[PDB]
Amino acid sequence: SMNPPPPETSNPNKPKRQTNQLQYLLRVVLKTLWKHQFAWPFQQPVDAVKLNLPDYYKIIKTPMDMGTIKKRLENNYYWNAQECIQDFNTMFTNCYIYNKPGDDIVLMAEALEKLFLQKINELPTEE
Ligand SMILES: C#CCCC1(CCC(=O)Nc2cccn3c(C)nnc23)NN1
Repeated sequence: SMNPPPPETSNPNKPKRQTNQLQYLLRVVLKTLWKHQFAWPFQQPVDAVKLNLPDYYKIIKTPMDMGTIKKRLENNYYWNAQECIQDFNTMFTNCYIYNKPGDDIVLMAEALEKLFLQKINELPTEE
């Protein structure tokens, strides 16, 4: 069994910003979801080998996880908040696409997504 390379967290060619909206996505959004009791399945790339999900990367072609998002935020990978919000939505979408409706992992994604939507609802004004 084989995992793909993880998503990019470092690219010196990619233009970067440090903004109050991106600061909010780290200090409020990422940290709120990261500390949650249901965070653990989403804190690193899906290990399709260890989790015995040999079809995972057959079905999921845009993998994303909060480990990757955390690295991207800490290493100022993003230009704008929209890129980071897209990474969260990709992570949730992948979970719903791959998994059987009603499975524990789907309920865990739903709990994290509820808090995500509450925090993004009050994304601060650009300085
Ligand atoms: C018996 C048995 C297998 C249990 C199972 C397989 C799918 C699975 O494990 N999915 C995931 C496990 C960890 C993290 N995941 C993310 C993120 N998305 N999906 C999963 N849940 N029905």
